[PDB]
Amino acid sequence: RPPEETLSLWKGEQARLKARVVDRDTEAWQRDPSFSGLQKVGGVDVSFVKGDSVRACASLVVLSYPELKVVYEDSRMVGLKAPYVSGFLAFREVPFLVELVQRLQEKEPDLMPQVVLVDGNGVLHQRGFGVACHLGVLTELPCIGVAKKLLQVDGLENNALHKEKIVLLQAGGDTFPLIGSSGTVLGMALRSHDHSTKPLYVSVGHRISLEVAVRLTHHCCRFRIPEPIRQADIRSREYIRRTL
Ligand SMILES: [Mn+2]
Ligand SMILES: [Mn+2]
Repeated sequence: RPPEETLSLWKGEQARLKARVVDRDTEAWQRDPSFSGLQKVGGVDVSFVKGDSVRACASLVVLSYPELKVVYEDSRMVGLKAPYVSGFLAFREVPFLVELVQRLQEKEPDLMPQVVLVDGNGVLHQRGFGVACHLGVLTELPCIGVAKKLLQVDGLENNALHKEKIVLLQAGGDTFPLIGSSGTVLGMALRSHDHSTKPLYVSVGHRISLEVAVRLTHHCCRFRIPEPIRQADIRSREYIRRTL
């Protein structure tokens, strides 16, 4: 676990970049009732090795929309430089994802995604600047944060009341808002699939509104996990498994 000097630097870096986050729609396809004009959706993930604190595999996929077929994949082995500390996930993962986006620009610039689904939160975060905001600000791409568990910040808890609301979600697309103690909506719990009970936690990363982000996340869900994140997850784990 890092020294305080490193944590301060990281908090200071998060506060500096937070000023560049845009939490409204800035792309024409976002204001369209069926997202007409959206053709390419990105997904990123990093997989790790059970006995290894140094090596990891980072993946970027691009999928066509709305067919959700993989049209681009880049999976590469990387050397970790920071351990996992909750609230500082970007400093473990985002440097490698930025490089993957730069590599896409050099190899297949016409397949640059119009929005990236990130495994982890955006503005639903201890300091309002999670890994999905961090990636968005560093690449300037629109980003959505999709987390598989609830980050307990600003009075949010996975308590008895919270689980009552999860029971109330009955079908894919059903949602309920995640309200901070300041009264502000930090994200949405989303039941992504008809045949899944555990919701997703969706928040704004960059250059997108929450309502658009929730609706797009739902439209990418063949299973519980949205297909761009699901394919990056499957492919980066396969790469590690085959070289292990
Ligand atoms: Mn991940
Ligand atoms: Mn994963």
